[PDB]
Amino acid sequence: ASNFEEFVLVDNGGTGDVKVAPSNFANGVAEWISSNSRSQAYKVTCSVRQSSANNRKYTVKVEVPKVATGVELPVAAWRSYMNMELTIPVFATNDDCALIVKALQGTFKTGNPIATAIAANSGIY
Amino acid sequence: ASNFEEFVLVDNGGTGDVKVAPSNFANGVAEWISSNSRSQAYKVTCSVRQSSANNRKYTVKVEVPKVATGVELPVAAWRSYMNMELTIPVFATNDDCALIVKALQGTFKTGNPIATAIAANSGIY
Amino acid sequence: ASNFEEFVLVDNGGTGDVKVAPSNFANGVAEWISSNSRSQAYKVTCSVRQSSANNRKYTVKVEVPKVAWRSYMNMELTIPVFATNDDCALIVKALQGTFKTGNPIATAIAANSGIY
Amino acid sequence: ASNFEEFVLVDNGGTGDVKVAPSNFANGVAEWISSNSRSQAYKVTCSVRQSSANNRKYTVKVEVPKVATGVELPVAAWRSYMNMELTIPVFATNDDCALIVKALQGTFKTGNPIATAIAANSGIY
Amino acid sequence: ASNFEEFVLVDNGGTGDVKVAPSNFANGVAEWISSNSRSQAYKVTCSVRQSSANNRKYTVKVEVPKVATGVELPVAAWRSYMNMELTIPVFATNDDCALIVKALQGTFKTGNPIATAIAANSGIY
Amino acid sequence: ASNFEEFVLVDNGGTGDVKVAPSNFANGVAEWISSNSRSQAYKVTCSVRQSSANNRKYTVKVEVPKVAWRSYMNMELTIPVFATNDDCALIVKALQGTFKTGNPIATAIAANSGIY
Repeated sequence: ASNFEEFVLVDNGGTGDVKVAPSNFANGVAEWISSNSRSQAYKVTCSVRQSSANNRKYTVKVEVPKVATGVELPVAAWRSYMNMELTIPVFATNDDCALIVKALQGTFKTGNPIATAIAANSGIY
Repeated sequence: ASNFEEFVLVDNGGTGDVKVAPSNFANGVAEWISSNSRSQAYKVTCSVRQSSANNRKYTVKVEVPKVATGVELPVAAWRSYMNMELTIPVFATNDDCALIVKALQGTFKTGNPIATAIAANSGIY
Repeated sequence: ASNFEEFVLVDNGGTGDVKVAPSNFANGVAEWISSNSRSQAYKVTCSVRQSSANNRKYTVKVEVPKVAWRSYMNMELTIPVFATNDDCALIVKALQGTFKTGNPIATAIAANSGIY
Repeated sequence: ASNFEEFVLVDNGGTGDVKVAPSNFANGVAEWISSNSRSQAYKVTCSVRQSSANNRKYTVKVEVPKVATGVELPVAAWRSYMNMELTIPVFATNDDCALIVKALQGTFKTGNPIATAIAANSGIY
Repeated sequence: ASNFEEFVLVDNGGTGDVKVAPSNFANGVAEWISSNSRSQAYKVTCSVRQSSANNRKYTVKVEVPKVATGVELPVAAWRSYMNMELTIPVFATNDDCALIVKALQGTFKTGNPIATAIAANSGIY
Repeated sequence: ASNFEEFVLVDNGGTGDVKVAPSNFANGVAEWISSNSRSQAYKVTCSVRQSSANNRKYTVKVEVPKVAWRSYMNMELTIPVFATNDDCALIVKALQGTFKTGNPIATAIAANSGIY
């Protein structure tokens, strides 16, 4: 098998979906790039290295770009950078990992605080 | 209104769901804590500060604990720490933010690489 | 849940009760007051914060006025990290205890007296 | 004619109430404890002094212990400390006091926020 | 039970009102903004502190922006800053306040001098 | 035009209205007061002046008394030089907005409360 597949990063449901594909596997660093001009593409990198003698540490970066218009030459007016470090003890059962994943999914699920916050250029209140 | 509500962090659907609640709003730092012994609770913090003259920077931390057994005194055998920094230009329309959010949701949606990776104590392949 | 709600600070039965209400949440610090002038209002503030990496501190303050001045209450409740929900319940009951009408402390304060 | 009597500090119906009794009054600090060993006992101390020429300060402290199970030697795993300083102006009439008391009672009556929160390891929100 | 809701800051009938919503409450300063980008948004901040032992200070600030036409990148050409410090003695009753409010309202009601002048780039004469 | 005129500071309907009137113009600083003792008068002062070579500053102050003391309002409105008349109109509406009855700030102050 393989998990280094292509996948949908932005899900607008069949329409303007943003599929991102494998760019290259550098040094334990997976890279995904949406099609079209690299100059204006979403990017998602991920890599797991072993930190403490007791910890693995995933590192996921995400780059969302704003398609800049009125330049003729494709470029991004700007990009927002997501950048996270997940640490997980060696002692985690595959079952535990699942949990962890959910938690993430959770913090970001639409409707939830953090999620709604970001989506409104708003902090907490 | 208010977005500093209580919410489900782990969604097992009505059953063993992990609800986390507002602990306290420190210095622009929202804190959520699952009920029961703080010694063994999930924690989610979040805070937005203005970085560059052009950037806002959310910082979300998540702590998933492993309920340690055979101690009599509640404690965690260990905790996995999620920790992310999201940066977003001032120029983002509320519409843009939405997008960004999706992207996150995406990277972590079940079935997708990153997601499936973590959930298997596995890297990329 | 949601705790921030109007509640009765003084249970005078059903007539003259002192209901106190949400008034400010500045700095995740809950404030409640009576429907009076700030001068003549009952005030209740309450806030949690993890002090030691071993204990949490609830900090409650209640101000009581006298009309025709006010007395201050200031409590610091330290609760170890290990307290189960059930454990805390206990703790509460205890406060409840120390202050229930008819009990030394209660009766003491109420008579403007010390312990004899 | 004393007011320094034993009283139940933890009303549990009738089955296992934690009753507390006068133990010491040295240094003008009333002390009450439980029928347990000094190390495992609940403790309540109260005291009054005339701070300003206009006020009096009742100072009460309640120590709640968590009986450590499994050590043989009676002792507490940890203790929850309670500390209150009640400032009451001289001008107060007896009724005025009773009032304060009532309010005090109210503040922590079961079902009311403050009480509720403490009891669920959560902040007020 | 909040009082921190969105509200219309610029009543334009129904066709193009500038509505403003809660965005942040960090540091005890209520903030409300517009659905525009952070850079082009109207902003309203309010705060209260007990200055003297006899007074309270409401501090409100309104930022009004002039959407810059023709740059592509959303941004303000300039901003009109509004800054008020409302000192209200403790002894005030609720009605007393409402009054202040009324007066405040009056001061700037359309058709009344102060308002008129600002609105015609003239001094009072 | 001519702005300096008697106006209603407090619209209490039609009975008990607080009309305020021109009282002093010392230093091109407009003053208005109620028909009461200076102690018990409503006061409104207002003055413009070009601060930065880029902005103008209207400076309004309103004093409100309590009879049987007074609370002060102090506003500084900075308006860039480029504001068209229409632009300013907007600005005004905004103040109007921030303070209209039923709106957070308004309602907040009115309840002698903060934001919750």
